Amino acid sequence: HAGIFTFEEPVTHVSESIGIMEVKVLRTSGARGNVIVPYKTIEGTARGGGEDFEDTCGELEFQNDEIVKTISVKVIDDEEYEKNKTFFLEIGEPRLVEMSEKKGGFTITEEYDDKQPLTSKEEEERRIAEMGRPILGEHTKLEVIIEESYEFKSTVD
Ligand SMILES: [Ca+2]
Ligand SMILES: [Ca+2]
Repeated sequence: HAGIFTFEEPVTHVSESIGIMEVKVLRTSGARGNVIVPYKTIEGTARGGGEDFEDTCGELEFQNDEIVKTISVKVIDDEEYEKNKTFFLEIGEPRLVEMSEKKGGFTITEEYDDKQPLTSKEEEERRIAEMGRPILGEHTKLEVIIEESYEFKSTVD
């Protein structure tokens, strides 16, 4: 295929009394090399910067030897007023660190472009490139509902 990077759960409930929450990411079935998957915390109704939570935007490094992955996010103690709040974890465009030399041939303008994420919506030609790159899996969205300490299994949807 290319890459299958999806969350095991699209919604996760974590306590506000927790330190680090970790979420399981499923790895590509074509793990034959090193692939970088950037991710970021969309604040939403939470506040990053160590305010309400410790926001994170970095890169998950997948390898042939490195299996699975967890996004480790730090939750902070409330600074403003307390509510159950939530932040979205989304991953970006994965890229092969080992850039596959696909022999297309000499072409005009071969620079470091390809900086756009998964965005081939109207541009069909960018799909050619995305086809030779890894992409995401099924559901890439993680709604982390950080529920203030009560008890778990209570917030059932
Ligand atoms: Ca707060
Ligand atoms: Ca709180």
